[PDB]
Amino acid sequence: PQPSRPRKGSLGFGPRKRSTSETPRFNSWPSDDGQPGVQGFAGYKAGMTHVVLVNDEPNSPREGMEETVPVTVIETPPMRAVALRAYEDTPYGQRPLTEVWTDEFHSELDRTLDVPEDHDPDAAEEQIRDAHEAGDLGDLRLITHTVPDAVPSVPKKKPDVMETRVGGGSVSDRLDHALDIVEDGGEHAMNDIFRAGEYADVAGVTKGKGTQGPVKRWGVQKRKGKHARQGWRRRIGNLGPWNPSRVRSTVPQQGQTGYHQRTELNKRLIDIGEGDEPTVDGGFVNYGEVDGPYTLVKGSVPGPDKRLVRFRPAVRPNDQPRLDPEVRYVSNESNQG
Amino acid sequence: PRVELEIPEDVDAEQDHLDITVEGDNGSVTRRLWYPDIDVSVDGDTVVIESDEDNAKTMSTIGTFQSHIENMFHGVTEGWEYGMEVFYSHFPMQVNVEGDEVVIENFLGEKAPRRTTIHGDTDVEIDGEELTVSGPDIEAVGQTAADIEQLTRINDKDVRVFQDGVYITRKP
Amino acid sequence: KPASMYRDIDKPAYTRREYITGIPGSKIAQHKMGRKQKDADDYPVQISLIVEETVQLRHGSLEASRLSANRHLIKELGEEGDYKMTLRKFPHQVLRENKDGMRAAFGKIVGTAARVQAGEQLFTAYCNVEDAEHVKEAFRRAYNKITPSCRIKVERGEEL
Amino acid sequence: AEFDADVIVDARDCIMGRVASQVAEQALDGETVAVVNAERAVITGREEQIVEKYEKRVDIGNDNGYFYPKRPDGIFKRTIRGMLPHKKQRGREAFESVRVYLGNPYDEDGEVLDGTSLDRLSNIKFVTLGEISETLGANKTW
RNA sequence: CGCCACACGGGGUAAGAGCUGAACGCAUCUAAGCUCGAAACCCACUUGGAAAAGAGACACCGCCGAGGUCCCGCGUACAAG
RNA sequence: CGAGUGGCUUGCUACCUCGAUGUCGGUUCCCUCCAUCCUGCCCGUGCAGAAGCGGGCAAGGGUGAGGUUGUUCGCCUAUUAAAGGAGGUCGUGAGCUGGGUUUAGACCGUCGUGAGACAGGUCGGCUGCUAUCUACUGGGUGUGUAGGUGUCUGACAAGA
RNA sequence: CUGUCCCAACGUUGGGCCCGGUGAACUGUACAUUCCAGUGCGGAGUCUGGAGACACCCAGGGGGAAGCGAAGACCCUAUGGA
RNA sequence: ACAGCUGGUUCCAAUCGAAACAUGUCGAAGCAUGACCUCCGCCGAGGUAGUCUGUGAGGUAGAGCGACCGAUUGGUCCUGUCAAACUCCAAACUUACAGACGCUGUUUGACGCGGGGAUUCCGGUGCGCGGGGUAAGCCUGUGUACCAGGAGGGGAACAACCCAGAGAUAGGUUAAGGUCCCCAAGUGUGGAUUAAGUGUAAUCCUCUGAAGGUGGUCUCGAGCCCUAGACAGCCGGGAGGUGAGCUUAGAAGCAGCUACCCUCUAAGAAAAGCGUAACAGCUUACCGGCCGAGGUUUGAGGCGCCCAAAAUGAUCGGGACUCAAAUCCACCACCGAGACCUGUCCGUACCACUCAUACUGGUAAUCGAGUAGAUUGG
Ligand SMILES: COC(=O)[C@@]12OC[C@]34[C@H]([C@@H](O)[C@@H]1O)[C@@]1(C)CC(=O)C(O)=C(C)[C@@H]1C[C@H]3OC(=O)[C@H](OC(=O)/C=C(\C)C(C)C)[C@@H]24
Ligand SMILES: [Cl-]
Ligand SMILES: [Cl-]
Ligand SMILES: [Cl-]
Ligand SMILES: [Cl-]
Ligand SMILES: [Cl-]
Ligand SMILES: [Cl-]
Ligand SMILES: [Cl-]
Ligand SMILES: [K+]
Ligand SMILES: [Mg+2]
Ligand SMILES: [Mg+2]
Ligand SMILES: [Mg+2]
Ligand SMILES: [Mg+2]
Ligand SMILES: [Mg+2]
Ligand SMILES: [Mg+2]
Ligand SMILES: [Mg+2]
Ligand SMILES: [Mg+2]
Ligand SMILES: [Mg+2]
Ligand SMILES: [Mg+2]
Ligand SMILES: [Mg+2]
Ligand SMILES: [Mg+2]
Ligand SMILES: [Mg+2]
Ligand SMILES: [Mg+2]
Ligand SMILES: [Mg+2]
Ligand SMILES: [Mg+2]
Ligand SMILES: [Mg+2]
Ligand SMILES: [Mg+2]
Ligand SMILES: [Mg+2]
Ligand SMILES: [Mg+2]
Ligand SMILES: [Mg+2]
Ligand SMILES: [Mg+2]
Ligand code: NA
Ligand code: NA
Ligand code: NA
Ligand code: NA
Ligand code: NA
Ligand code: NA
Ligand code: NA
Ligand code: NA
Ligand code: NA
Ligand code: NA
Ligand code: NA
Ligand code: NA
Ligand code: NA
Ligand code: NA
Ligand code: NA
Ligand code: NA
Ligand code: NA
Ligand code: NA
Ligand code: NA
Ligand code: NA
Ligand code: NA
Ligand code: NA
Ligand code: NA
Ligand code: NA
Ligand code: NA
Ligand code: NA
Ligand SMILES: [Sr+2]
Ligand SMILES: [Sr+2]
Ligand SMILES: [Sr+2]
Ligand SMILES: [Sr+2]
Ligand SMILES: [Sr+2]
Ligand SMILES: [Sr+2]
Ligand SMILES: [Sr+2]
Ligand SMILES: [Sr+2]
Ligand SMILES: [Sr+2]
Ligand SMILES: [Sr+2]
Ligand SMILES: [Sr+2]
Ligand SMILES: [Sr+2]
Ligand SMILES: [Sr+2]
Ligand SMILES: [Sr+2]
Ligand SMILES: [Sr+2]
Ligand SMILES: [Sr+2]
Ligand SMILES: [Sr+2]
Ligand SMILES: [Sr+2]
Ligand SMILES: [Sr+2]
Ligand SMILES: [Sr+2]
Ligand SMILES: [Sr+2]
Ligand SMILES: [Sr+2]
Ligand SMILES: [Sr+2]
Ligand SMILES: [Sr+2]
Ligand SMILES: [Sr+2]
Ligand SMILES: [Sr+2]
Ligand SMILES: [Sr+2]
Ligand SMILES: [Sr+2]
Ligand SMILES: [Sr+2]
Repeated sequence: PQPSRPRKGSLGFGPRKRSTSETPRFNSWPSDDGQPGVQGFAGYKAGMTHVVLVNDEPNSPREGMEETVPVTVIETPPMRAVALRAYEDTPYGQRPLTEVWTDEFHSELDRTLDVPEDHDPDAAEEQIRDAHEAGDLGDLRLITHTVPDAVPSVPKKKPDVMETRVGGGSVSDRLDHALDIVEDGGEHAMNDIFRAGEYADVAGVTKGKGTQGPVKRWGVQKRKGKHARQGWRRRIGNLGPWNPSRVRSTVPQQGQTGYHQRTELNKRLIDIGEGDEPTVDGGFVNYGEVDGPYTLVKGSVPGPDKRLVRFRPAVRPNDQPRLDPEVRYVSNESNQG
Repeated sequence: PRVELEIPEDVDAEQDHLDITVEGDNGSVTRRLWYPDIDVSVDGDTVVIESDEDNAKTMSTIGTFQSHIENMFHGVTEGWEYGMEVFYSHFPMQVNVEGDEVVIENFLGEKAPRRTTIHGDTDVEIDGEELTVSGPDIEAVGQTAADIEQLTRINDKDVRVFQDGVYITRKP
Repeated sequence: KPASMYRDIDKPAYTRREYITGIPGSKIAQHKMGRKQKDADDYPVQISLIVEETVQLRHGSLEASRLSANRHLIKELGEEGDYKMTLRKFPHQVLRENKDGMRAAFGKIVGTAARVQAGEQLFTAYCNVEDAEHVKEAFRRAYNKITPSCRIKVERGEEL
Repeated sequence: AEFDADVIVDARDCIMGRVASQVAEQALDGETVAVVNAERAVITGREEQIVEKYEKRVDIGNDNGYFYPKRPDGIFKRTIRGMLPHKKQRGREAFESVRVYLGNPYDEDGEVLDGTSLDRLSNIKFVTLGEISETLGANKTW
């Protein structure tokens, strides 16, 4: 009666087309709980190494023992929160009201933006406060950029601009917290937002694989046995039945693979540090040497080396945080060999 | 049809739109009495439930509104009392009121506590093996009393052997 | 076979046994039930089962409805009780079946049916005043085994 | 943004189809109509069956598409479109000169059209468009 | 064939368990009202999405110049584009 | 005994196609139905419990690997939460396979005077075409909204 | 014994894709951006009702045009043939 | 080469206008002869598509069968059923002839006769009546109207369902059907019902919905009870002789058998239902009290509900509609054809005048669609 089988690939990451922004854009943000803070950071993918760890999990029979865990090294230098955008609750959803900028800008920010010369931070701040009094204020987010110049292995000097939310206390107290970060110079580090041992969500634009067939793209079978020698090797059986007399968008077809935005959930931050502790002998292949602020993410992270990855506190964690894991050993062995 | 209900001396009731608020010494109850062409009003010191229609459906609700108002009169004066008894066979059940919710622990040997939230101004008092649910709103009290009995529901095994659970003893 | 094939009056009156051979015997065991020695006018109550639609009822449906009606009266009033039921309709209409495609389609004889018009009495029971609700229940079981909807009409009884 | 309406209609406690039928007739006669308070617009009947019909319209679709609005903003706009020959030149002009709104973006209170109002004191079996939208999964922003 | 990640929880229901309750003084889970209750529905989460013709919003830069294209060295990209 | 629903079986009819709408089985890939095999929530019990039997809501997901046979069907084995059924031109040959049916060669049995036949069996026995339109998967160029850079919104859309 | 399979991967050579040059054919009543239902000689891009749909171009695998190819060998019929 | 087989056969207009049937046929994919269409000549006064009446023919529907015939019940006359190949009866209706009225014909020559030319002999659908068949958009009859060969209007689309038979152009009024929007015309009036989105679906392959069930709701009738207090609820009483007798270890209202009696009283069973080993225990009958107005039994009708499961996207055409934009009973005003009325023109036929078939005048309510085909002017 022909065996049942789940369909080839998922329909939830559709359409499988090229990403608009190489800079990932979060579609969801964490809940407002504790003290006001920026709900995310960003860095550049470096490569991989392994780390030996002491089991933190209280429910594991191996609690206290040495365990080898794979890790993705990401260079995370300080970022600059250059502005504060405010949204207002309109009957058509959330719309941007005004932005509060600065005077202090990074030397090479003019490679992406038409940097402000004449702005009134006080009139903008006043507009946001009248909206708060009116009860029309939505959420408060910061316009943030990265400093790729701080990373020697990344060729680009052109900053990657992205918006990040500020959640936490009351809308009055976090407006103030946001303005204080901006009005200084906008400088903040990974430490300011994340603590080692917490679960983060990493968003990234995947490795570009160009155009690939159904077998690679959707995981369909190759033609088996005798069918494999007739002139058809990696082409599906049919594009659909007689009726409906059309090809459904659900049938596995050829096209763009990779260079899509993915948001990898519940990624444990093994260690946040600075220096050259995670650097590989001979340098990370197709990247370079690490000597500065870094993060160690448990397992894999979307995108290739040199790509901008984004961080966010886990919106849906399964486990309770087990802060600052005991790092007994970090490998520095050559990735070549 | 028209049914006039004389308000007791202990009671005084105000009304706005379709909502009727009934105040007394034991508390206050606000209810919404809404049905087609049935007008409920306060005429000095009487509550008047009237309609121009005399059909079975309209008549059913006039009679329901009457009993709802008479029950509110009794609630704000003498109140509503539901008595319950906690019975157990092998496992010592621990019934306790923790905040605005009544919690039943170690039911039938369970490690996980069974709990239900108390409906409004309803007060649940415990004296050892007896539980007494009380308050002005019969809707709230009747349900909170029911919620406690329903909380020890057992669908998996025979009810005749596994009889553990709080049951309603006194109905008002 | 279903009654859908034989319930309506569409074919001509086919009853002439001098031209029809191989007709199956009637499944109807009795026509006069109860106390067949006593008269109909000796009973105060006379209740009949009236057929509402013009139909053709097979001998098997006639037997099933009669058997489930009289069996209730044998149960409630006794085997030799004070009642008498009568099935006034007899299965005259001979039925065929084409059981070869549509060539030489005239069918072979498979059974018999009774032509009952709308408003007619199929069953008629004569009982006493105390046994009136037992016969109305015997007909409630009897009408469930025939094709049309029915009326349980009391023709001689102002005792209500 | 500003919309110079000749007629501003208040949909509050008014039977949707009856308002829509009149708003269509007026749009074809060259009027610039604006329906206001559509979240509070009404449609009579058993809620359970009304929601079923509207939920089916959301579940209906293919690759060609059957875009069905979940917000009361668009539901009323689609109801007006069904009473207009929107595919023809004359009918499109009429439709584009009609706009439905959540609440009242104007200063003026809208007018209640004749035969459209529903007496809440005489009816129990009805639904508000906002209630339909909340069940359909739309984000309450009114 | 290796390694990492992929909840819970809310909201409304079905079958069902009930509360208050009348027509029908009683009784009644229902007729009005209400508390619950499915891997199902909606939200939550991920992906796409200004061509949404109501064709959107904000900030800054610029209209004799902001910005872009061609060119040149190259890939985190790529069948042409 | 009576009343029906379906259009999965078979049969009937001869409306459609004989200037050809490619066969059965299988395969691959996609959507669906519920009359539900499992999974969730339930009611009853000849419900102590455990394991069951019967029923209700429910189509989200799952329903797999193998031995004989071309088989569909079915029989059988070991696993399994369960290894449900059905529709899509008995879905699917400008996708595959070609084992069966059904050409030309040959044998056997049966029938026939014979040529030769068989709703018997058996061995062998071919699979065309550079996509105009439409459809969908992905990729670009323009026009509309009416100078630019950067950041967003979210009508709707997909998901297991 | 083994990639026939579990279950697919990487590589090699020629194509395929872009550029110069050369340069056919099949096919074409018309119109033609379709989709879901319906209707109709009962198997519709064109009829009816709705839904959707800005134009053009590149690559693709072939769902539909009961696609293209052959006045069906099957079956019946002809006071046809061998 | 022949073919009874497929394909094709080239300009305009005017008049009439079929047959898809019968008989024969190596005939059934074809012919011939008839039916029927057309054209020509002849004849010379009647004709008969309708109706009424008179004089005749008839055994189908229905009915009935101690009226024949043959089926087909039971009881100790009575009692129960039937018939295509039964009939003591018996229509509606069809039909012969005649008179009357109507219509028609005697310049438009009818009725009839003679001759030339055909086409045609695959039909289909609706309705009525059928016969076969489970049925069928089945097969095969018959009468009739239609499609074929019939436009236009309506019915969502749609040969045959509704209106309507149609020269050109024009004004007007209607028909079927429709008047909330899409869409011309009512968000018309008086009143009632329905809460299911039932329904908004004349007919139908197409629009399903059945047997059965329904304190959903509306309406009408009948019997009985009731302020001497009904129906229900709640309280109180529910007593003694005696735990009846028999049976039995026992049975005491209540295992079984028979009887089922009388005191007290306002009631209270030789006990209606549970309950116990048997008692006890709980109520039932029955009486009283509180309360206070209708209650109870049964019959009929209206609308709705359950019964009610299918495959890419749900549907009355769609939107959508609830004192309706549904349903039923009435009513009012409108929209809406090429129909009908009306102005002008055209063709054709006929009349007057004429050599004319040239002009001119006149008549057509009783002329104007048409496939095959006959005829005629260009
Ligand atoms: C290209 O072929 C076709 O189109 C056919 O369509 C399906 C079909 C036919 C025909 O419809 C038609 O001629 C049937 C569907 C017709 C039918 O009636 C019948 O019973 C069968 C058995 C057919 C199946 C199939 O058969 C072919 O031989 C027949 O195929 C052939 O006749 C011939 C083919 C493929 C070539 C040799 C010309 C099919
Ligand atoms: Cl294969
Ligand atoms: Cl869609
Ligand atoms: Cl239109
Ligand atoms: Cl209502
Ligand atoms: Cl005519
Ligand atoms: Cl609806
Ligand atoms: Cl001429
Ligand atoms: K064919
Ligand atoms: Mg390596
Ligand atoms: Mg190594
Ligand atoms: Mg058990
Ligand atoms: Mg084909
Ligand atoms: Mg079911
Ligand atoms: Mg599914
Ligand atoms: Mg195998
Ligand atoms: Mg097939
Ligand atoms: Mg195909
Ligand atoms: Mg092929
Ligand atoms: Mg090919
Ligand atoms: Mg073989
Ligand atoms: Mg073979
Ligand atoms: Mg041929
Ligand atoms: Mg042959
Ligand atoms: Mg020969
Ligand atoms: Mg001509
Ligand atoms: Mg002429
Ligand atoms: Mg007769
Ligand atoms: Mg013809
Ligand atoms: Mg109008
Ligand atoms: Mg309906
Ligand atoms: Na090949
Ligand atoms: Na095919
Ligand atoms: Na035969
Ligand atoms: Na409605
Ligand atoms: Na939709
Ligand atoms: Na829930
Ligand atoms: Na059926
Ligand atoms: Na069939
Ligand atoms: Na196949
Ligand atoms: Na399922
Ligand atoms: Na097998
Ligand atoms: Na086919
Ligand atoms: Na095949
Ligand atoms: Na092939
Ligand atoms: Na290989
Ligand atoms: Na194709
Ligand atoms: Na010949
Ligand atoms: Na003929
Ligand atoms: Na012949
Ligand atoms: Na012939
Ligand atoms: Na005459
Ligand atoms: Na008759
Ligand atoms: Na005609
Ligand atoms: Na029409
Ligand atoms: Na409906
Ligand atoms: Na002609
Ligand atoms: Sr973002
Ligand atoms: Sr989003
Ligand atoms: Sr091959
Ligand atoms: Sr199709
Ligand atoms: Sr018949
Ligand atoms: Sr019946
Ligand atoms: Sr319920
Ligand atoms: Sr735009
Ligand atoms: Sr189950
Ligand atoms: Sr094998
Ligand atoms: Sr088969
Ligand atoms: Sr077999
Ligand atoms: Sr299949
Ligand atoms: Sr073969
Ligand atoms: Sr075989
Ligand atoms: Sr054979
Ligand atoms: Sr334009
Ligand atoms: Sr169309
Ligand atoms: Sr190709
Ligand atoms: Sr006759
Ligand atoms: Sr109007
Ligand atoms: Sr009206
Ligand atoms: Sr009315
Ligand atoms: Sr059809
Ligand atoms: Sr019908
Ligand atoms: Sr019924
Ligand atoms: Sr179902
Ligand atoms: Sr003419
Ligand atoms: Sr003519």
